[PDB]
Amino acid sequence: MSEPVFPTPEAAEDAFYAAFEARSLDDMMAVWARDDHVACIHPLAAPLNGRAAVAAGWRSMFGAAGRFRLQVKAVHEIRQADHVIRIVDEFLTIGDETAPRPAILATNVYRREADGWRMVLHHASPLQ
Amino acid sequence: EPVFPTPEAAEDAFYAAFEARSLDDMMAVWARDDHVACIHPLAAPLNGRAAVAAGWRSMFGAAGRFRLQVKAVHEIRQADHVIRIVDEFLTIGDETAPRPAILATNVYRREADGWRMVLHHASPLQ
Repeated sequence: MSEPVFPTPEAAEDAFYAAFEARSLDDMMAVWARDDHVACIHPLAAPLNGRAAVAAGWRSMFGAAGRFRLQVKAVHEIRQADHVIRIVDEFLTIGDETAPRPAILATNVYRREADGWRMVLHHASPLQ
Repeated sequence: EPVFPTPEAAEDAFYAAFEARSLDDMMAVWARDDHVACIHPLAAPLNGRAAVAAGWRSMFGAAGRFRLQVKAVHEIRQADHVIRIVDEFLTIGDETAPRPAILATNVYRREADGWRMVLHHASPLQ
């Protein structure tokens, strides 16, 4: 019944990464806008367009990934009243390793709504 | 100072500048403030107008000549920001077919008199 409301773009991003590390599909999809034009690009992939595609992509990644840890560092932000873009480095430590793999870059775009913020786009890419 | 009435007009100008390797025309498409960033394939981001301009100068200066074809794959339209995701097909020299597609996210912001690019994020496709 209850759906979360994120008061700021930072809260949406915090929720996004928490859902990512927990591999929680319900929590993840609560961060995304209830709009069928959302889009999600995973590293080296073509975009997943609309809620069903985005949801299938997270489901597939969460289901196959096994256990990992995630640490994130912000690199830059472009802030407007209606949309906020946050560019971040994603550091994944996989399975039984204790130092992280090379950073993955991500552009995350948050859109304001009357009562809070939601994600409309995630574009991840590797760094040479 | 050129004004672009739609995000599509700004994109057309972006790609014409890109193919012509014209830094002056390219920078005419970007917002005239530091609220901008640009990520070239496999690169870390360039933040602010000066860095973005240095990036395009560096890309245009190193690239040599190429032909460009673009195909729109997705759009997210809102009142003050529009996001276009496109496949970019570069053909280098006498090569028959184009190289594998580069995927790009472009974000346009609405200003008082037109639209301007605030972000370009390009990545390779497996």
